[PDB]
Amino acid sequence: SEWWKEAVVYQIYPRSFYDANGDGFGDLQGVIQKLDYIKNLGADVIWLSPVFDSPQDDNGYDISDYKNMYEKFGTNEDMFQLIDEVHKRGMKIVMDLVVNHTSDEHAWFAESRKSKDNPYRDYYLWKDPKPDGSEPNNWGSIFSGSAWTYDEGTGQYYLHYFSKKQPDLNWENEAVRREVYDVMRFWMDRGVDGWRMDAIGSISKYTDFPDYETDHSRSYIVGRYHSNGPRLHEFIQEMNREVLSHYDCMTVGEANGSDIEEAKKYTDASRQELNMIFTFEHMDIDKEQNSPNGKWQIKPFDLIALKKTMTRWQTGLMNVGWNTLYFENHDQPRVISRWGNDRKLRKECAKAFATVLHGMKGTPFIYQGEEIGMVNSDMPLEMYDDLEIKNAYRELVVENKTMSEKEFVKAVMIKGRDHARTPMQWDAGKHAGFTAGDPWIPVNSRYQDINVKESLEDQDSIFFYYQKLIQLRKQYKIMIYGDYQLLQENDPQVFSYLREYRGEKLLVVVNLSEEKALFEAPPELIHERWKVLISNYPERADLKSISLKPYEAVMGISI
Ligand SMILES: [Ca+2]
Repeated sequence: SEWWKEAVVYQIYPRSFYDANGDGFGDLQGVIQKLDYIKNLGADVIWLSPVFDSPQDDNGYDISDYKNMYEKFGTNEDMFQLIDEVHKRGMKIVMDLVVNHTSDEHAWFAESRKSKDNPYRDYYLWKDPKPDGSEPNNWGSIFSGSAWTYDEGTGQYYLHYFSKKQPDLNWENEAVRREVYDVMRFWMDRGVDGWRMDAIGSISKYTDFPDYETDHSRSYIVGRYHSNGPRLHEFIQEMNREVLSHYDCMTVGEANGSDIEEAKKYTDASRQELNMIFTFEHMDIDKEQNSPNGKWQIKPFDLIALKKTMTRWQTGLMNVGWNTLYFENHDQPRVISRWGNDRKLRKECAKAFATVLHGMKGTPFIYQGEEIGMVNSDMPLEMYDDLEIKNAYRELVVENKTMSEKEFVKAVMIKGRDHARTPMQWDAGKHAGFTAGDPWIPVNSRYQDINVKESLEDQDSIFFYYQKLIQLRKQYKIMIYGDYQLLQENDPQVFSYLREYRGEKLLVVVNLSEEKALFEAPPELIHERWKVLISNYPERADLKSISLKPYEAVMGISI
């Protein structure tokens, strides 16, 4: 019944969504002007990536003021208008709560770093060097190198799981927890309907700061201590009591480090923590388990791995907790370029991934441009902006030489976060109609073929297929509330599953390959009668045997 169970969320990356004022940078009035597009697609919740003041070292995820906008986005007045405009359309708005860390340019850190007696000293995590001057331990940053940076003025290191310009907050300090709760109330009292909680898995530290054990492949290590800390769930339960229980809200945690048991801790309603989380396990199927090259040590797409991972999540949260459903966000490449065909079969592939995802139990998330089949960019490496890439090149290619330049370029072309961050493609005109000026990063060179304007003129578009999926969700309660059973589990091409609710069945059959495949219903389903709800090819309704063309996707309901 809860609105968030029945929602479809559209994720905006606002610097890349619409530039209303011509500076090349997407803005809050831009978002306003495109709200009717999102409403017409059908999404009823928007998640806005962070627009708070920030020096932009990590494109807004390094916050220097939680109570004001970054000037290129607009002012608080424009934010308040956006909240009001969202509400007027019967929609909800979720903001990005970034409270594992702040910018080093936040007033709190500028103060903390001055002296050991500063009142903000213990807002962050400061530790003495080892006796040889080296770092307190061997922990690494997610953006390469050490998780510790030295401050000459006070003789201590500070912790940062992310960039050196993202010092981690000290959640052991009650003053810090109180500062966070007051930020949350400020915005929720002003109409924000919930939060996406950035790196929420990291807020509790192992306060002994133990070294990782090692066998020798790397100097700095990112591992189990970087998430799922001993006080994590205590802190989120306190957040619930102090803040979330006082509002009609939605929460989604970006649960780095999460496995299915951790997800039950976050999401079981009886624990009074969060409503849902993002996991990375389905996004992690195409990296090697633990290479020094991390995410950049790529493996080919393995459908059986995807099936097994997603099924573990569907079954684990079937009757407790709640799933998020996503393949794209501002941190992930375009799924059709990563794992499918983004050329002659692009429309069929995009619709196929959409069908697998939207037929599951949980809340779907559509990332800007996914609904039109946006693709990875062919831009050269020198055009990429992401500090993750810049830092990984220097560590992996230049310094440690654990990847060649050619290997690393290839990996970036597949997984770079910037594939998600090139401007939204509105039309075929200059800069895809994203700006009249010069965009902050180039528009994908394929935009004249892939844009909203052409999609709305094509009844076979990916857009209309997404719009139909979202309508179907609203019409067929089985899509929200049904259980889940994987079918024909061993097929290396076909992802097929069944939902059941109140005597109805929903069969989802998707060929996630470029070659022909065959689905045969299991014996218990062979005498069912079906109506086809949606297909990405022209179709019929004898779903007991389906000869599947490349990327063919079908969803049928029992009648
Ligand atoms: Ca602008």
